[PDB]
Amino acid sequence: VLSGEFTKEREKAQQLEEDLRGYMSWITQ
Amino acid sequence: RREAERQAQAQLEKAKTKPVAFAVRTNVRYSAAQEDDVPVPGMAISFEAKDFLHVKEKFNNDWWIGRLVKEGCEIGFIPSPVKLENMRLQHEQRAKFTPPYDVVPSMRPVVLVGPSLKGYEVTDMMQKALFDFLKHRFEGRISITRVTADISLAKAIIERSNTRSSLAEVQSEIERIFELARTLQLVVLDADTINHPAQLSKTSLAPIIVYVKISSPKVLQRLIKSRHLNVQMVAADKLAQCPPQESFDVILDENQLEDACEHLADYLEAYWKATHPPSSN
Repeated sequence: VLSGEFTKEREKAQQLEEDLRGYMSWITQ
Repeated sequence: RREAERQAQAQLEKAKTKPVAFAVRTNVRYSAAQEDDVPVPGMAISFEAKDFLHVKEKFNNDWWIGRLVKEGCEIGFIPSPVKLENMRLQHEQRAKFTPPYDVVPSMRPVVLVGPSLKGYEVTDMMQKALFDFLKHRFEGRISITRVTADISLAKAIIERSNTRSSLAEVQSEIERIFELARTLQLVVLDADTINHPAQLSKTSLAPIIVYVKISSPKVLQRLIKSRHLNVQMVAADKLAQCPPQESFDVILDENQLEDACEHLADYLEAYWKATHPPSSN
């Protein structure tokens, strides 16, 4: 099973909104 | 005889408690060497490029007394420009109270540039809340002051500003900064026109630029809308372009007031420890 995991993963391998909420909180001050 | 070195050491011990005469900015790297004929060897203060150097008094023509601006530094023999030039000519010859020291204020001005254009209420409330923190925390030390003149303008027809901000008034404000920095109190300017750090590069003031980062233009869009936005976008995007490693000393990218204020305050405390060695008192 884990081999299937490694199989899928071998090829398989929010800041904006946080800045929005935090800086709106900044102007809010 | 060897007594002259002892008198030199006495002059140094007397120098350690003495008030600063004037700070200077180096334009070249300089490592110590035994061939330098240091009057008190092993006490020499080597410096890298653009290092700042307080100067207490003139020890002699070949060496000045002063100290480097960093933690753990002590008073010592900063090389004189004439000595550096003589060693330069010597190495070039061996190869076969422009100049090395730019004058700077004893206390560097602090300009909190960004996120974008000044004069608009978003960035104004931003920086103003910041100056509020810097004032209530650094009470009894900090000396925030407004500068109506454009200090960036400061540098055989005489030069004259075409702007209303006359260059002579700028010279007066620069002298006011030279006087304000003499008290060794913290200084944080609230310059209006300084939207970008590069403008102050020509200044001898050597400002402590601060960078209140907003990496996402859309965020500041929604911010300025939440209350002239486009030029504010070109300006903020412009400040986003700048090299953080050199153009800015501090990046206030933190969103909340608390953590960002803790960072900038810890920074100013670090600089405060740097500018005030125990030996001075």
